[PDB]
Amino acid sequence: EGLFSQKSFLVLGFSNENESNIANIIKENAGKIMSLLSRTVADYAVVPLLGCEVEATVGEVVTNTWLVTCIDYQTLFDPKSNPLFTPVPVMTGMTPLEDCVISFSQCAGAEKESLTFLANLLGASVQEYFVRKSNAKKGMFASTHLILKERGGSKYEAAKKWNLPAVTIAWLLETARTGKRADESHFLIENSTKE
Repeated sequence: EGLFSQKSFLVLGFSNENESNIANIIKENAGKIMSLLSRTVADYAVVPLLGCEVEATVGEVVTNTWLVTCIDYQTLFDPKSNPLFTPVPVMTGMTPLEDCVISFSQCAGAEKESLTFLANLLGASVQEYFVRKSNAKKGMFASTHLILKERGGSKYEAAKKWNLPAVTIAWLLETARTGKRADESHFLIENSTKE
């Protein structure tokens, strides 16, 4: 049976185009689309990354990043498993990362897209490749920051070699929440490992 079999959804806060596209994807995966006026509580309200008005009781408010991620991995992720699966608080109008240049490691698909969005919204330049020296010919700028999930990998090793901060995604989310550049020393990847 479909991924969203026996699950029901509100779709809220999107343009007409996006509402219908999201509804179509849900239904293609055997999900049910409910009305704000429905008899029962929807399992999920699917909303934008930054949230929107949710006037009705629902099981969990979730983002289209969650929706798309579930479908990409054919897995029904717990919304609590990733902070981008639920609305992300962003202080509007603030650009604390305007002089920062970010590369991501270990992030893919919708998560990477959403992280890229957030980084750009805060004023940062996002680079596909992580380098310490700009390359005019290739249109690449040196990164000031690496954002990643785990110790390990090529960009990880390079950030250590080049003495560049390599931080957890929480650094970026805390910067978004406050509108102020968070203290990198509170979020270093080398200090993130637990259990």
